[PDB]
Amino acid sequence: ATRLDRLVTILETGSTRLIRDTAVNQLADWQKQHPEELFNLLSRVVPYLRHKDWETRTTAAKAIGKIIENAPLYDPNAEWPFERLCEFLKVDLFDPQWETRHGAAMGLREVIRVHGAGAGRRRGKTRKENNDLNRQWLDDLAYRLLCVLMLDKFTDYSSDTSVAPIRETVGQTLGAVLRHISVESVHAIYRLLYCMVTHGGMVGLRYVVAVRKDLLLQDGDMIDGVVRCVMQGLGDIDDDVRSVSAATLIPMAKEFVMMRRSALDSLINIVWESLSNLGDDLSASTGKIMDLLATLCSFPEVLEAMKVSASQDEERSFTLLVPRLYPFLRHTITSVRLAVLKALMTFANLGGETSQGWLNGRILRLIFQNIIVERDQDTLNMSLELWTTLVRRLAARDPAILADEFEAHAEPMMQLALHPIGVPRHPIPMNPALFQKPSGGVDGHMIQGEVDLVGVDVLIRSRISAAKAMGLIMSFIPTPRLASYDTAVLQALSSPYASTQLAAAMVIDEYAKNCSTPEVASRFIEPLQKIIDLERPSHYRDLVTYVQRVRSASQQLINLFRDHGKVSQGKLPTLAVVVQGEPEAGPGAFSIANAEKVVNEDFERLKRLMAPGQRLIALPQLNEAREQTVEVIEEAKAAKEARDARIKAAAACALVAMKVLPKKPSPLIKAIMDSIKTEENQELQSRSAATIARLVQLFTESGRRGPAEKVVANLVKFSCVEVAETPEFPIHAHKTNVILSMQKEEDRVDHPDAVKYAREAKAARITRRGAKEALEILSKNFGAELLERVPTLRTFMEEPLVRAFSGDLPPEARDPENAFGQEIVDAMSVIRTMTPTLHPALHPFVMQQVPLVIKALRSDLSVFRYMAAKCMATICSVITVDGMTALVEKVLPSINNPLDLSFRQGAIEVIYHLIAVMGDAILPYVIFLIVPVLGRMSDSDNQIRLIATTSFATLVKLVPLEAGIPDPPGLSEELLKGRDRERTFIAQLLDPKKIEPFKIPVAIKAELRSYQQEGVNWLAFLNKYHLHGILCDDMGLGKTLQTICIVASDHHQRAEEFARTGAPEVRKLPSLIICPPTLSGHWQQEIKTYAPFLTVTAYVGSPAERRAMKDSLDKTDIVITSYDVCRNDIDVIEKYNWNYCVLDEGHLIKNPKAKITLAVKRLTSNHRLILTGTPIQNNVLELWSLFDFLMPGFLGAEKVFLDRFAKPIANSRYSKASSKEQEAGALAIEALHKQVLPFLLRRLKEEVLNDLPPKILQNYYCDLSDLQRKLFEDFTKRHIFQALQYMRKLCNIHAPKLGALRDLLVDCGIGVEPHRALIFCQMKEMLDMVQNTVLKQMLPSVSYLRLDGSVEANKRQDIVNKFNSDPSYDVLLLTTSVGGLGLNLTGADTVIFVEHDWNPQKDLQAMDRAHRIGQKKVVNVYRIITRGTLEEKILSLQRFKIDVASTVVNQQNAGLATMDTDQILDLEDMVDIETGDVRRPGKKAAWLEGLGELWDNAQYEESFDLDGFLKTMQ
Amino acid sequence: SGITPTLQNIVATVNLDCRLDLKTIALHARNAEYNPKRFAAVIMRIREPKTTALIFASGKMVVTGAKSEDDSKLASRKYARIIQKLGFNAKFTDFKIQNIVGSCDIKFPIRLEGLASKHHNFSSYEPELFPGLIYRMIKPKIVLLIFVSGKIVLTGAKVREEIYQAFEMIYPVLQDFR
DNA sequence: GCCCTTTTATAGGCCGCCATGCCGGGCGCCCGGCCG
DNA sequence: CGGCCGGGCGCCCGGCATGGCGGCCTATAAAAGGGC
Repeated sequence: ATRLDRLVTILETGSTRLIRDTAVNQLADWQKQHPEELFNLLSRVVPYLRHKDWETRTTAAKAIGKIIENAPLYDPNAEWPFERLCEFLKVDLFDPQWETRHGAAMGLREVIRVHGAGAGRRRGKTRKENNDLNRQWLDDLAYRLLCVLMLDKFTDYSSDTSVAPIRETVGQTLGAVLRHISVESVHAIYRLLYCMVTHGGMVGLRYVVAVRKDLLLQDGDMIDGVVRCVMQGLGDIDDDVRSVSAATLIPMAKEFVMMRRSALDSLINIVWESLSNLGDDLSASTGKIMDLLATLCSFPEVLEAMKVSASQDEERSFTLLVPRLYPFLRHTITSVRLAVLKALMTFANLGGETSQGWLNGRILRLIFQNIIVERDQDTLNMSLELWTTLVRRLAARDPAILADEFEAHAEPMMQLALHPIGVPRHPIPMNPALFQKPSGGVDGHMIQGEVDLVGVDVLIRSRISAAKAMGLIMSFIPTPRLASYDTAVLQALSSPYASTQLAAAMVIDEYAKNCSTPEVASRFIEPLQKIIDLERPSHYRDLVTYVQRVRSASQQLINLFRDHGKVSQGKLPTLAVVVQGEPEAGPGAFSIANAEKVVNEDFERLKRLMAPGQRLIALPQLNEAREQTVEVIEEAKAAKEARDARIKAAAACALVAMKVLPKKPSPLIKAIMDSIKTEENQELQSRSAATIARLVQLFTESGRRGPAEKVVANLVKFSCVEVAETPEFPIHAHKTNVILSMQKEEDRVDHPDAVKYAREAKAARITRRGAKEALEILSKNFGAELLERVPTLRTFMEEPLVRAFSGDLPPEARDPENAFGQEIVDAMSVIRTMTPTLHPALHPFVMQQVPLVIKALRSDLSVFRYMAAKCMATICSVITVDGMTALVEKVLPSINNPLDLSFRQGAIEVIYHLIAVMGDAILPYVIFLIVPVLGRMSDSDNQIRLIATTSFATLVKLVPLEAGIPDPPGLSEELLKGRDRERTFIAQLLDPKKIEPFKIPVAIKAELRSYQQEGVNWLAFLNKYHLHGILCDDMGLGKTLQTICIVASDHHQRAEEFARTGAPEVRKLPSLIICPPTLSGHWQQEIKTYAPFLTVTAYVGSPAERRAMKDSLDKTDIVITSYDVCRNDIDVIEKYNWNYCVLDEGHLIKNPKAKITLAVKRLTSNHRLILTGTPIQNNVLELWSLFDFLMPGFLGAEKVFLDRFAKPIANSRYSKASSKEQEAGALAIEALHKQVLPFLLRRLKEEVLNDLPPKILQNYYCDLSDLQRKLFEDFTKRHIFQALQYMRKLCNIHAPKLGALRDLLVDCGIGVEPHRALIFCQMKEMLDMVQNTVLKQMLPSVSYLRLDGSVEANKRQDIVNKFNSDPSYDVLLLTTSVGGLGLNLTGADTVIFVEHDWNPQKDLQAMDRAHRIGQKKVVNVYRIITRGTLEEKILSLQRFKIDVASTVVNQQNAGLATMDTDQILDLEDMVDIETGDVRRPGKKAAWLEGLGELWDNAQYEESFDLDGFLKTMQ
Repeated sequence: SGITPTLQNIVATVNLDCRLDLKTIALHARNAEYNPKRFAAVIMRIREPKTTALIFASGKMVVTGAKSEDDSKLASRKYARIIQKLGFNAKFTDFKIQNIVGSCDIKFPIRLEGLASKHHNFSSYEPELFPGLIYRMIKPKIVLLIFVSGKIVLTGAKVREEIYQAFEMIYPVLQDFR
């Protein structure tokens, strides 16, 4: 896939807007860089216009728009290029499907916008005669769009107001097209559309009036006709037609107003009367008429019209017209309910003459009761703002006007604002007589106080909003007049209802807050102080239900003592008939303390004398009942406690707003802090959170030190209570070599053994949400001056970190039992909470802590690294340029440190948290940290591998479009230079503009042949990016020289820069080489000659001597070790950390279950390499084992690989022609190959070298005798292993195999009478069979010799070098599985396989005894086989296995490998069915089929808003 | 007496007096979805009450997802007005509730095997098709349900206060079982 | 009060699979011991 | 004593039927419902 095609895919799939609008921008810019290949991009981006999903279709339309901005306009006078595209889209414009017509119209929109001026031109015809074709073509397109407008029927009723997406889009396209055509055609379009007014495509008129304004100047008939249409549309029956006809006037009122007096003077009257026609319960058309009326009424000439109409007729006066709006103030539909508020608020700002009439007491009262009964947040907010504007101007006339205007309603509305809430089952209704209707001076369960339908969040919000409103007018009333409000609020301040008392405190809070000066509120100081610090009343009227429940449970206990305790009565305690706090209840009534004393003391008293002996069986029920009463009593007490805390806080906040602070302020501070900790209702908690910051500001400004210091320290402590965001050091102090960011997978995070965990998990975040907002508001209040005047907030933020990480960690920090460990996991949390809203002037202070935070990121304790990673991901995302240059230079290089593990885990954890927190703004810097993550994705430690692949799964999708990203605006040079360096570093991995061949240093001998140089270059390519692979070359090639070249080059480069710079990440560490033991001397001699500067130590040796290298083993540069001692001494060789682990024989680890592979997989190494002769022998799972050694996370989990490849490959044993049994394997082979390809390197000795001799093969066929086949059959009629072995035995002087061998060898010099032959067998018995017959009876002439497993290792060398050099030996008898590695049988002429083996690679390895570098005569190999026998089955299976073994690797080279390595390396609580009788089946028909989720409505408004289009259309 | 339940779902039905077709509803509106193969009837959604409604070819309707009586009535009437707007004749006349789904979480986990032992004359504890137990309580007539975790679900009621009346009388017996 | 449909079941016949079964061959590390 | 000889057990290799193990859909069986 090209860069173009990977990039353009991002338009369809992407994380967010910020990514796709970058993708489209890069696509358009790259087209500007290559303007000649336009349609190569267009043919790729166009097909998304038929995509089924709205969200990608619109951005594809944006793409085809932006991309064509570059191309020049066609003009033949200075074959229209898009003729094919427009011809397609203009027919998709009538597609029966829905999606494609929207797509086609939106594409034509952009094409016609950008290049419409050249549409339909023709070559070689003069301007005056091709203008005809241009005009005709644009007119035809307009004709088609009008036909669609008349025939559109695909609408959307998903919201209160309908919309027609196809009609809107084609309307926009017609608005686009008609900008280019001449007025001669525009008039025909206008006439046709006006006929369509008479169902109606009226939106065309909106767009016509929008884009063209020469037309309204051309003649008055245009404007007359359009507004005649609109006038006959406003009064229509269909509410849908009303809305669309009303909409058209809104954007064009300004250019409409001056046409003529009468037109406006009539339009305004019809607008008013259509408004006055009362709406239906389910019609939102009125809401848009409100916007029309608010638009017209804002312009002065409309005011003049209304004024002169009022002078003519009083009934038409504005003062009388305005109150027609009032019945809609509580219409059911949310849209109109808010639109009326908007319009009336606009009317409020309309000056003096137009406001003085209607702005009277009635609308104040109506808006106040409206804010009380509102439930939608948006409507309530708008209404409160409206109230503020009305009160402000009405007071801005003078205070006495307002006082006289509103005092008529002071009593009922003051009563209504202070009205209590009450507990759910027992609400106190509002007195409905207070609710004046709008007409005279459905959703009423709000005034019922029906808490069961409306949660207490809504009601508390309503009451505090009412207080927030009424405290405004209480400030503008002249203070001598206040008596009616003042007495009411002051009596409510001692009400027996908790809610009323709190609301009174809220009202005074608002009053004192916004009052002009604080001492005006001075008369309230004592009544607020006493509530703040007097001991409270013990009963509250709204809480009566709780104590009633308590009495019920106590009565249950007392009755239980009769029914189950058998207690004779006449001495039980009487429980009172009335519960405390109820109306008219005397002090004798039932109190909670009476219940509490009954629940223990009288309980014990009766247990002293209840039924004797039965006590032991009354005990369980009585104890359960006592536990029940204890459960309810403390719940009621806690409810009282929370209510009392809330009233105390509401008092304290008002008192501090009045700027009173007693000499010892402990009660205020406690009242506020205990509320911050507890109150769950966010809209209430925020008030305390802000006023505590006000208190800190006031205390520190007043010249008082202690209380400010104390309370800021206390809330700083409160900030860190959230365990899930600030882990407990005492729990985690001992944990190391683990990354907490992955630990969410672990058990015990949610503590399932106790629900107390859930309680604390709630209560901790409840206090954190408050304290964090308090800190942020404090930061906003203090600005640049913060750390100058709040000293402790510096100390907690810096000084523990300074002491901890200035040098080595002191021993105190490692104790979970010690305080200092927790302090420095807290300080980074303080920074994490402060920095995103700290004032920009203090960024240097935060940056001065980065050297300490980054040091803490490289520390032993896992909790410290976790917090450091989060804090760094926060700092570097807030302060981007300075934080990230520090990161890029300091910790980014450490990510490749192989010497130890603590540093690397932090270096990857910070990347994980940084990607997560930074989000899609990371694009300016992704190129810095992509390739370290690719390096770590193959790393040893499983935690690092998992985090790395999780990060890379997202990081890879950004990088296709980063090539070209603009720089950050403010940019340190140290990073930009880094950016160029990284771009060039990764370019060689991104495209075939490759580096020149690796410069092997001259310290290594300069004798390399071409293919070996290519192999060293490939290994250097692997070394650069920390990839791993297999140098799977054939024998005889200089594999050892290549691997030593790369290894010595790596060690030399590592040596030099460790000396040059003081970086621990590069100091030397030893390598190890694992080989079969016999090759140890070969390796030692070869390294000693070709790489003299490397020290080498052979670990193989006698165990008593081997024991002595337990610590010395680190000293060397290279270790050489046998596999078979590594399996034994893995326990002591694994403890070290090495570089460049090399395996000389991959065949030993091929099987996942062999012990040697389980040993080798345990090693930790910086780089891995295998020098196997042949990876594939039997099946691809053997290759999985190798790749599990190399890079575990690449080829996937074992049985998943099995399912994907191993079985599909195995299916092809008996493949037919064009069968799926064959095609599945054919797919699997290439699917595996394209993934494996860049990591293998296969080269055939017969293709690279012609120095070695040629090769020939032949097959030799023989008979099957009568006795042989009778034995076959008589066994056939009788595990599989027994039969298989028996068959392979019995199928072998009258036997055909021996006769074939006899006649073959008498076809050679050995038998007829120099010549040399090798005889290969698989069973030693068969070697004996040939031995004891061929030279004994058949051909005694042959000078035979033997070599098999029986021959001891001390004489095989003498025997073989005798044979290969002495001409007297005619024939060598041997078994294939003997020796293998270096058996020197090069002198042979011919190879005879007397019998065959299941392993093909073993047979090729046996052939390589003769076909070797040490020969020049042709090698001719014969395979004897008997017709029809089991031998043929063996050979066919061998053929299939070698077939897959070949095609799975096929051609390989350094340059023929592909560049797209990144693309492969990533690898309800109750459902009771509601369509029938109730049941819990768990699955149902209707919804489970993919009903999905309903779309958000914003996408319509963000695409059909006329203003954006009109800007886009010049 | 004790902690109050809450309502989480409502269901109602109307016999819209017409034999209206379905594929027209499926074609003309983006809002509707429809295929006879997988389900019998058209499904519609609307955003303000946040409910879903099923329109059957016989003219009968079902509404779902509302959380109050008047809210469900408003939604159903709104749907009836939508169908009228699509060109078919309609009347919103007969309105009946057909389900309620109360929900609450008991303050403790339950050893509900004892709720089988001492109350199998009404209760049942089989895990074969669902978690927890079923309690086909007869008066008030609701198909009560309890989970082991303590979540309690009250089903099949026809009027609001019925759920509270059922909860208040079941809670004392489940109190016994930890 | 009865027939056939639909969902549901314990069983049938198999689709699909996991892990084992072996003995004749070979290299290798380890021990006890004789070699000089 | 280390060097070298010999005995020694260990560790890997190599095929495909077969029994266990399970669920795939439908059988012969069952309750609940549309239709009469």
